[PDB]
Amino acid sequence: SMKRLKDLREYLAVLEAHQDVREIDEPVDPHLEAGAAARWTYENRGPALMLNDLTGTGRFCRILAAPAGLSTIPGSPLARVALSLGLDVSATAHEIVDSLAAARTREPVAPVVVDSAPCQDNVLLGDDANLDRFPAPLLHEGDGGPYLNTWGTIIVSTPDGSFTNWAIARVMKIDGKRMTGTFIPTQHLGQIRKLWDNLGQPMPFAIVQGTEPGIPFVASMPLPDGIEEVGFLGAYFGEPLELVRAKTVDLLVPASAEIVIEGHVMPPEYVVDAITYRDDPIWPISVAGEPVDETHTAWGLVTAAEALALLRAAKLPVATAWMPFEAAAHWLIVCLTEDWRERMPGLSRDGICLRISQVLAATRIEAMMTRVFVLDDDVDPSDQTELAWAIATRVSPAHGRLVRHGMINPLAGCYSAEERRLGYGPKAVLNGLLPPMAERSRRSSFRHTYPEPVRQRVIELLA
Amino acid sequence: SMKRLKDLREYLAVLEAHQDVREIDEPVDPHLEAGAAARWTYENRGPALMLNDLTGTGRFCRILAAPAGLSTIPGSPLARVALSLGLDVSATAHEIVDSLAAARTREPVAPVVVDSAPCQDNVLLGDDANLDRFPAPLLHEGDGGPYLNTWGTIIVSTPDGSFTNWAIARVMKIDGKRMTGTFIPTQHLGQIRKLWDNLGQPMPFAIVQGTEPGIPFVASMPLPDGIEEVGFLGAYFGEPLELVRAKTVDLLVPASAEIVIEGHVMPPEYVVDAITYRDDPIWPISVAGEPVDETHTAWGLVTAAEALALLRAAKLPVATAWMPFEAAAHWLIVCLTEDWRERMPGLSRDGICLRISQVLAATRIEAMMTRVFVLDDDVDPSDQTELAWAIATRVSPAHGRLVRHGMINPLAGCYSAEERRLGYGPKAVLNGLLPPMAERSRRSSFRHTYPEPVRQRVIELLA
Amino acid sequence: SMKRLKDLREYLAVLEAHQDVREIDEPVDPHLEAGAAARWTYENRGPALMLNDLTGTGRFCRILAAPAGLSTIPGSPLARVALSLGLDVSATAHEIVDSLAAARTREPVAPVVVDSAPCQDNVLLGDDANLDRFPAPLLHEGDGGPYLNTWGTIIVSTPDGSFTNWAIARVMKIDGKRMTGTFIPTQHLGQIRKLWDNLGQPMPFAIVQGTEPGIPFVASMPLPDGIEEVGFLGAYFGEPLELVRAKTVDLLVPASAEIVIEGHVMPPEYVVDAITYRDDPIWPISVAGEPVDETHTAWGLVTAAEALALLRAAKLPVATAWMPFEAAAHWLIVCLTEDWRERMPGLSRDGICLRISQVLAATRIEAMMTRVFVLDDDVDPSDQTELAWAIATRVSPAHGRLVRHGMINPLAGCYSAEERRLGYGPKAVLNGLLPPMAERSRRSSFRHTYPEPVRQRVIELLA
Amino acid sequence: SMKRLKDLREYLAVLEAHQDVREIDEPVDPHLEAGAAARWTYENRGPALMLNDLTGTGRFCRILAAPAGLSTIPGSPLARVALSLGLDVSATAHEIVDSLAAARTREPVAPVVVDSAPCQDNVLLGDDANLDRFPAPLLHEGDGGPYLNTWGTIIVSTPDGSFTNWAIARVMKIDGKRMTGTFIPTQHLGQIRKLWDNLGQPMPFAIVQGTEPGIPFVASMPLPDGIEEVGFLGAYFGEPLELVRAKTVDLLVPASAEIVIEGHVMPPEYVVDAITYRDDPIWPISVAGEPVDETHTAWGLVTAAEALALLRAAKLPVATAWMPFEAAAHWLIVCLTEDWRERMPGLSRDGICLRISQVLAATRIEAMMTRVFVLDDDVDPSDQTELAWAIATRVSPAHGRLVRHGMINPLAGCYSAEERRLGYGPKAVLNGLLPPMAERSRRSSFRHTYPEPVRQRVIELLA
Ligand SMILES: Cc1cc2nc3c(=O)[nH]c(=O)nc-3n(C[C@H](O)[C@H](O)[C@H](O)COP(=O)(O)O)c2cc1C
Ligand SMILES: Cc1cc2nc3c(=O)[nH]c(=O)nc-3n(C[C@H](O)[C@H](O)[C@H](O)COP(=O)(O)O)c2cc1C
Ligand SMILES: Cc1cc2nc3c(=O)[nH]c(=O)nc-3n(C[C@H](O)[C@H](O)[C@H](O)COP(=O)(O)O)c2cc1C
Ligand SMILES: Cc1cc2nc3c(=O)[nH]c(=O)nc-3n(C[C@H](O)[C@H](O)[C@H](O)COP(=O)(O)O)c2cc1C
Ligand SMILES: [Mn+2]
Ligand SMILES: [Mn+2]
Ligand SMILES: [Mn+2]
Ligand SMILES: [Mn+2]
Repeated sequence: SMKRLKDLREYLAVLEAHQDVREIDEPVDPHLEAGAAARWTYENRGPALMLNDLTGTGRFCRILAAPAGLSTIPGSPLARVALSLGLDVSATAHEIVDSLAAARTREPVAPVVVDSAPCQDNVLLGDDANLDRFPAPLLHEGDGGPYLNTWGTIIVSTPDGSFTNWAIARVMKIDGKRMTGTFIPTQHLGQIRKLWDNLGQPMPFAIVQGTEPGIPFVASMPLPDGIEEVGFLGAYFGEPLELVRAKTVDLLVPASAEIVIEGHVMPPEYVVDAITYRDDPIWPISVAGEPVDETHTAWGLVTAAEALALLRAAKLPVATAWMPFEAAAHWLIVCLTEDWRERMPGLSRDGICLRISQVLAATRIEAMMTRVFVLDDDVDPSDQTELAWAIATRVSPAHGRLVRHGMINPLAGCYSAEERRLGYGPKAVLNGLLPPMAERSRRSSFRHTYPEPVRQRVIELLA
Repeated sequence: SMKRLKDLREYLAVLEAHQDVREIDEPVDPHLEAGAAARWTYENRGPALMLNDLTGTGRFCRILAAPAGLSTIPGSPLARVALSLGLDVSATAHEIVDSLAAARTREPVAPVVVDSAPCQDNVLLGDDANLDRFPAPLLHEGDGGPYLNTWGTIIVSTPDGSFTNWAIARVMKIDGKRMTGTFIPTQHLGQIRKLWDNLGQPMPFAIVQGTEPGIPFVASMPLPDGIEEVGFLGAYFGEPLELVRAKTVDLLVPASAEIVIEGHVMPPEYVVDAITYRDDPIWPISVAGEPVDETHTAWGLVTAAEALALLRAAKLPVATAWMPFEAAAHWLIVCLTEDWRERMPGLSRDGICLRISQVLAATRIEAMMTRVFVLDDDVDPSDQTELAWAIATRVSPAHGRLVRHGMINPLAGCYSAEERRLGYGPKAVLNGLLPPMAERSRRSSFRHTYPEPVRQRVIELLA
Repeated sequence: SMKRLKDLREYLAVLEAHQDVREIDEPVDPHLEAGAAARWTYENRGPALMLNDLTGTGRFCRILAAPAGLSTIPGSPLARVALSLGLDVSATAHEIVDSLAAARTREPVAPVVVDSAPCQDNVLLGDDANLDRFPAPLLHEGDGGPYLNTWGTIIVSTPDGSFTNWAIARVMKIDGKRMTGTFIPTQHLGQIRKLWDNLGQPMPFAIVQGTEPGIPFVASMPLPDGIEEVGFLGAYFGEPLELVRAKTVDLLVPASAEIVIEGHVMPPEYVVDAITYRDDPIWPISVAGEPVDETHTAWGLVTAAEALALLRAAKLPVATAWMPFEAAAHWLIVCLTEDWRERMPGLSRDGICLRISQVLAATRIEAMMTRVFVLDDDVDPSDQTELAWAIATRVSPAHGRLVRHGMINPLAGCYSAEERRLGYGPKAVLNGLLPPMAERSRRSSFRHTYPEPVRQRVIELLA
Repeated sequence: SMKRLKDLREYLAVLEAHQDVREIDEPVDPHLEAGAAARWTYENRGPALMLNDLTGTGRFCRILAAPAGLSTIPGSPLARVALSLGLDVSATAHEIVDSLAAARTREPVAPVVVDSAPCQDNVLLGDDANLDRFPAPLLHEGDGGPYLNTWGTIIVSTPDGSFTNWAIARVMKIDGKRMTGTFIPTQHLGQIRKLWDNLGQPMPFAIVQGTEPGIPFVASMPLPDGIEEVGFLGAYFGEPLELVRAKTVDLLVPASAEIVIEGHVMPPEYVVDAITYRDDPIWPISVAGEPVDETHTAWGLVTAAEALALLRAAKLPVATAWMPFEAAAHWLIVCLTEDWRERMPGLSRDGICLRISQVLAATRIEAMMTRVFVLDDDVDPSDQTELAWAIATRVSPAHGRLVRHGMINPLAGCYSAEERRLGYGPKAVLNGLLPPMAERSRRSSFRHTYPEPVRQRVIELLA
């Protein structure tokens, strides 16, 4: 019973119905103002913004800010994430990660190729395919230049055409025909590029902006080597994604795109050969920084869903997994089922944390996990207060800590300059599991400490 | 320029003007319902409750629930704390702890004795002084009996009459004439009681309920041995507190009280000799449990103010100190001034954390501090999200941790059964200080990453 | 200027000249007595033993116990190791590991094939090739059966015949024609065996006993994948090793052997097809246990030499490396040169320990290192007392510890049952490096604290 | 059945009978040579030295070097300690500490005052009482001046004359009439001196050299406040010590002394008022530095005996305690009895280490213990090799460590400059206890792994 939104226009019409998108008709400068407007929106939990008029390009190309920021919908802060993933506006943190992890146990669904798509209604080729026709937002004061890709998907195939990877990575503008980005060897973009460099040939690419809202979530997901994002998207929604042939390169791109940038990566510079776009195009942006933005609501969230799927595939009794937004995607919380001891009869609390550390260490997400807290499932790790309370009251100030040293996230802040320079530092697994305890010995709150007739009577007097 | 509220009636009239107190006219049972109503209020950030009609005693004695819970006043969650301490309704976490710590550098102000007070308008003596005339609330399902004192102040003097201690401690009802409580040797009540036991004489006492709202905050404050709470209250408000002579014991009690219970502690049982009360008495309660209640807003908060004063008296450059409510008064956050290196030229980051640990370890609050995080003052430790972000991004997963073993808080949850039974366990000091860094290299947010004209322009478009 | 001993007879004639081998003419039972005689010898630093008469087989096959135990030679406890490696009887711990590590920088020297060898003077084929003709020592009370290989070398080749591995592993007797051993996947024997199992063919093998004394040291050495022990032995001694063709299998074996057991490993059982031996054969044994035996003098020592070579190949300024015998080959000591800061200008003490941990973690010896201590080279890590003094006085009781979790040595004792069962546990790197300090501020001894004329004068009065 | 040696002449006659003292008749310079001769002796395990002829004072006053260094007596390295404490020349480490700890459970024995003593055969008063008559040894190149007291005992009484403390502390010569030393407030000399400073009066003192050999051991012992060393010595030997009245001060001094220096400590300088000595006086020295000297054989050893007595007084099942000489008196080893679980039924291994840490932390020796290792009593902590093997194989590389921060030993080397400057740093308790295990699963050696008839048979063949 999924409610898949098929393009960005549908996504925006749903947000508009819930009063969660605002149109700005006054001119906004892509030089710092658009980025500042996005930050204000994330930090104040404002509606997503449609910037209808940008200095330099006017009303030609709109900008969507905070596409998956925290929502204004009352009682539903995850509504943009939930709607993007075809779920109810009020889907909980656990329902979201559980729906993604459930799709990892399903067979991939091959996409379908359509003859035409709105993303090719306007086609710019040759000298007309120039990025100077579109906004070039300078998102933060100290950036090296305009970041053209922050929320769009980069599409590349291996030379044999047997495998296609979709990924979100930052791409900076050099000039009207050229862009650049960093190609990390631990990422699938970098791995695929090394195959094109070995054959001494430019790698064809496509960057798509403003696709259906579910695509950037799966493009940020650290799926295993050899699992295509498009097949996973298909298994997740229970139907094939519709793709259209790119105009100047042998690649298939989402037919739901607002804009398609096509070209080749030279031996690392992206060279633009064609730009295609649908009428009145919308270019979404994501302005990374402190909590809470799409680094947290999309990347950290889909990473938690992948961790949940990997831990369950190792037969661990994991109720849920979550990357708390307030910890800026530095932490993973792993919650065990109440009956984990019945399910894993041979391990102590320390033993199951050792096992979790061993399983996570064998995966491609292990370097991101600066800290993993292992807790009981009477804690909602998406509830900031309950999570902080559980860590303070259940994790020993000294013991129950398992430290591993190895590869680290170079963007994580909790490392010394020497650890960053070596790319070698500590990652911890912290044990916050309790011994077997009665509910009333580990809780003291309205829901957990009073009989149902007493709570009912209080609710009738006060609610 | 203090705005001291002189009794509970004034406090309640101020909360009523800000729509932060609600009257419940339907009957409420002191058997679990009153406690459940208090928990619902804390956990939902509801108005303080005036329970006007209690099963068993009717409308005789009202109950005030959540006297200093988080406020409903828009943008002012600490308003009940701020008003209780004579400050503006919108006083910040830092203004509150700074006002308390500033009073620790001032000379005590002796109280004044008045001939009469509303708290003695009604006097019950002999067989009439029976607690069965007042509500006996069973605050939580598993409690040993009714907790008569949770927010009132216990008053005792040393045998020589040279020193008087005011403290909040829990007192349980045994029957109509007798109550009990635990007398901890590390607390001033217990220390004073041991002096009365050495002379083989019953210790006279008084318990006051519903005094002016500033008294329970100073009665929860862990002031040094030999500093009277009444003298500190006087220095804090800049004027003498008015006291009245108790009717059957040689003690002075706050003239602002709603109820006064007088008696002697026998060799530990409290025996009631007299009960005095003002017309239409109000008996406030505090229902301890998970965050956020007065364990956090009063006890942890005044403990943070005492830590701030002790650290500043040791000439440490401490900007602020705070006990985060979400960590259930298990954690202390110490924020250093931006120029701490200029103020302490001979210490590294590790060195200043060593010094903080050494100073705190010599004080009477050291056993409460399961964790102390040392951070820079660009972090507001009362902001849940910014605090969690600073810890995740600035505290190493492995290093910068100073562990001390010793006396522990027996109520803290993060200890093993063996550590609790021995009263011996770990307490940590964690270093989250940064090396010297430019604002734009340690922050990425609206306020810190954009020029003032860009922010102004965004505020005019969106706010 | 090597002094290579070409067979076991030469090795024994050299030990006899230094009164470091004793002949036992009384009968000794291979059932526990031979093993007990070996343990007494290791633990009392006795001469190596030649057991001339064994219960069951008489004077047919002699047994050599403690072949490389600590020596009785005055002032030369490492003499058996030094002589085995072609060095002077008085070669120091550092000269030994440095000579082995220097050979890792040299090109391999291919062996030479000889037409005949003393190891084939007697040939047993078919039903005559029966292990019941030779001693079957039960080395420890609780062993599963007789350990036939403890100091001999197992020789196997890959199916293509392109690579030959020589290794010491324990082999237990089942009966007269069959033996067994554990084939670990991290070891080259196990890796080569998996290639024979994939082709569905029995793996040919040879076990050689009593070769020239340098071979078991290189057969215990954890050389990288693809480096043949025979080529390394050749580079080490500066000349080709002489090999002879095995009688029933297509393998080349050391011509210096006392006994050659040939056969095939079935899908894990070793099946004996031929036994060849020189007149009056000697079967050496190694009886593993507490310090000090060949587990320590050979395996831990050659592992320290390989660590020294790997650290120097990563351009680290390592003066020496050593596995202290008293720590039962659980610890590695890494000593940095006095001018390491001049050689590595960009790292602090913590930084260089991080780098050492990172380099060691990428090697095949990392799981053996339960602890690595990083020290200055004013400490001789082969001097028990000076080493214990340096650790106690230079390693912080709390900080300077880098913990990594991963694969562990299943035979190491410092792990819990859960860590052993998972094969996952902690390994530490401890920083004992000093800040820049004058000799007289870090030492207080005869050699370091008195002027040369004062020491000379004292030596003339006392020595 | 004690064999108490009543003076230094008897001690030296016993060492001479065991060929453990050597006379040097050639002249030796007290400027560095005597100290260098002492260091050579400790480090080479040489006989104690009698320096019969010193440059500057000739044959007047002899010097005894290495009075309690490791002995040359075959198989009896602790013989100087054992003889000093009235025990058999072959008394083990455990017999020594057990004999000292047993005396802590006995009532003190008051001394007896004798009318005359050999230490007053020669009396120097007034201007004749000049230290320039005796050697002034410069013990190490960088010392501030000559150390006149290194092995003698400082005697002081409280102003009321109710308590007398005997202690070894270093005393440096200023000139012929004046000396100086540091008066630490945690030591009994410093505490007693503060009482004399409060009354504004010079503290009378006496320094005795060359007393009976048991006195410097008890003078180095950190006995509790209010326990006199003389009473303990009396309880230890089972008889009263004989004291003689000092000539110019109201103090009692050992009648067995070689030299007595009397005077007053001025407001810290020692001023000499009288020197008394027996014919042909001997002035013993102790030259502190690296292991092994009297810092280790006396101070660390008697500290281990006091720890054993304190742990047993807290009803802990401690088999033995020892301060390993190789760890330079930085470490304490605590060995529990094999049946400790039967004796302490309610604690886990971690629990008993917590308890040991808690008990030790309440004592006056806690700051000296940089590390405490808790082990089973199948380990002899005085056996260097077995101790290193037990720590390497039984202490986890990561867990089982209890860190406490507090007062530290300013002379300990394992602290940073900031920890030393603050006098605040880490002290650890490490858990090396095993779970219940069969002897053959935790040992592998001659004594533990072979049946008694097999060992007997091997001993008859080899010993
Ligand atoms: C807003 C946003 C921006 C991102 N930017 C980057 C980036 O510049 N580089 C990068 O390596 N990963 C970035 N990621 C994370 C990757 O998309 C993620 O690691 C993904 O799994 C990569 O695809 P792959 O698993 O096929 O290699 C970003 C994610 C989000 C949501
Ligand atoms: C709601 C509330 C209840 C409290 N209950 C107790 C209690 O039962 N026992 C206790 O020792 N401290 C309790 N405290 C903390 C003490 O009031 C606090 O330690 C105070 O400083 C004690 O007074 P003293 O410093 O004069 O010893 C409570 C505090 C609050 C705010
Ligand atoms: C006395 C002795 C016995 C040994 N027994 C074993 C054994 O049974 N199994 C094992 O894996 N390694 C054992 N080793 C260690 C291996 O020989 C060593 O890991 C060697 O490097 C293996 O050869 P490879 O590096 O070619 O895999 C022993 C070493 C010595 C000196
Ligand atoms: C060779 C030697 C020299 C010593 N020198 C000193 C010293 O200079 N200062 C000191 O405080 N303790 C020194 N000690 C240790 C003290 O004697 C020891 O702490 C003793 O218990 C002090 O006496 P008290 O317990 O009565 O205070 C020395 C011990 C020995 C054996
Ligand atoms: Mn991918
Ligand atoms: Mn008080
Ligand atoms: Mn090999
Ligand atoms: Mn004393």
